[PDB]
Formats: sequence, structure tokens, C-alpha cells
Amino acid sequence: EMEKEFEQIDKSGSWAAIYQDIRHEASDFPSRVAKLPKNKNRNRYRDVSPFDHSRIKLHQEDNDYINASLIKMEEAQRSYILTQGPLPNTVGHFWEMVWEQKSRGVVMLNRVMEKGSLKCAQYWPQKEEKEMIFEDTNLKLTLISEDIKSYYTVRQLELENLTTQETREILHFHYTTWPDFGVPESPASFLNFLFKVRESGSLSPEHGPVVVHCSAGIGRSGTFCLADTCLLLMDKRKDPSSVDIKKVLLEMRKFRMGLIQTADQLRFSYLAVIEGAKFIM
Ligand SMILES: COC[C@H]1N(S(C)(=O)=O)[C@H]2CC[C@]1(O)CC2
Repeated sequence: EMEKEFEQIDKSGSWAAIYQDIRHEASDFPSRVAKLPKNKNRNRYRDVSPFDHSRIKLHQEDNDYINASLIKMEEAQRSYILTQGPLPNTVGHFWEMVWEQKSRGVVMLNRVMEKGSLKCAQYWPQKEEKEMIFEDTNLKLTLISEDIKSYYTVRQLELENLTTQETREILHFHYTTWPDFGVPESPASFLNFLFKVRESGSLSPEHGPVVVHCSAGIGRSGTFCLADTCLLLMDKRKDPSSVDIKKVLLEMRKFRMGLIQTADQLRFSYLAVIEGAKFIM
């Protein structure tokens, strides 16, 4: 049982050690498309690239490239798109991806500014009466409503395909209280947030995959998907304690590199699953 493994690693202070074995066992697949010179300004970080095998392709004939990966968890029957925080020049590609994949939710785990630097472009409207038009991808985005809570904000957005005049409602879930350094002290508000996403229908098989991002789309984004998938597998299985968080993480790392950036994010992921298991047993 993971709770006792938690006890052992914590008492022995073997978090980094565990983290390094995960790093060494992690898959390495080609990322040739990401490294083409015509795509250099589509990548926020030169060392964070989607693998070619799992990369999301845009349906535009010119350049299909976005820094986004499909993570397919076959036993849990859950998919996620993990992406970077859009850049000033990829906001239109971001919303084209949302459209093309039939996503119902966008999960944002960062602030636009952290540590005095921009981590993401402002890619959604701040006021109902000031909608955004992405001329490169022929999309219009309107803020419908905004519900601001202590730990997170939920926004209803209308995305319109200006080409076909079809519209969809997109939910934006914005976790606003992840600290600039380290991880939250308690997983309580992160679990609350994860249950609110689930309750919305955004993670359900009747929609395209949820879009999940932070700045790079590997650290906090990784923690979100890892906790969700582990708790779902504990619901599904005859024996809940058969769920090994290290194996799930390695299965998720076949689809996108570097998921869970620090030993502190790993320890936080265990804490989130262990605490969330109580509210599921
Ligand atoms: C308490 O988290 C594990 C800590 N260790 S340890 C000795 O348990 O691996 C190192 C110092 C800070 C850390 O948070 C991460 C590295």
C-alpha cells in the first residue's frame, strides 16, 4: 500500500532517489517535428518537446505543429491533451486545437505572471463586452460568465468558428493559488478543484480530451493527470492497492516527456492520491 511506501520514503528521505530512478526508466522517443527550424518560435522552452508519435496535429495545411501531446490511459479510459502555456503567436493555434479535438474543458494551473516573468499569453477575454478574434484561425472567443472563488476561477466561454458559424461552450478551470515556489502544503484545495473539473463533465468520454496546461505542460499539468488517473484506477479495480503511482507515471511518460518536474511534485502527487482515496473509500 502506497500510504506505507509514503511513510518509508518520507522517514528515509528517499524522495529524490525515487525521482531519479523514474528519470532513468523514462521513455525516450523522437521529437523531430518539434526541432524543425520553422517550429522554433512555436516552442516556449527548447528542452520541452512533444514526441512525434503522440503529438497533436493541427488540421491547417501550412504547418500542423503545436507543442501538445495526447496522453491515452487505456485501462482508466481517460485521455488528456497536455500543452504549454500559449505564446503571443500561438494563441490562435491553441483555440484551433480546442475546436478540432472537441474539448469541453481547459485546465490552467499557472498565473499569467509568476516570479516577475510572463509564463503564458493572456489567451481569453477579461470582459464580456470585449471578445477576441484570432484572424489566423478564424475563431471568435467571448467571455459569458466568470465565477471567482478563493482557490480557483471557473469561466464559461463561447468559441465560434467564424467559417461555419458553429458555436460551442468551453469551460475554463483556472487554479490560481499554486505557489510561485514549491507545492501547496495541503492537497485539499487541489482535490476540491479536480472534483469540480470532473463534476463539469469535461473529463467524460462524450467529449474530446480535456486540455491541461501550466507554463511547460509537464510539472503541475503532470500532477493533475497523475492524480486523476490513479484515483479512477482505484475505483475500477477489484483491489485498489494494486495501483502503483510510479508505474502509472512511467506509462504517462511514454506520451510526453518530463511529467512531474521535481521530487516535491512527486511527493505532492502521492499525498493527493492518498488523501483523495479517503473521499473514494
Ligand atoms: C520532503 O521532500 C523530499 C526532500 N528531499 S529528500 C532527502 O526526501 O529526497 C530533498 C530536499 C528537499 C525535498 O523536498 C526534495 C529533495
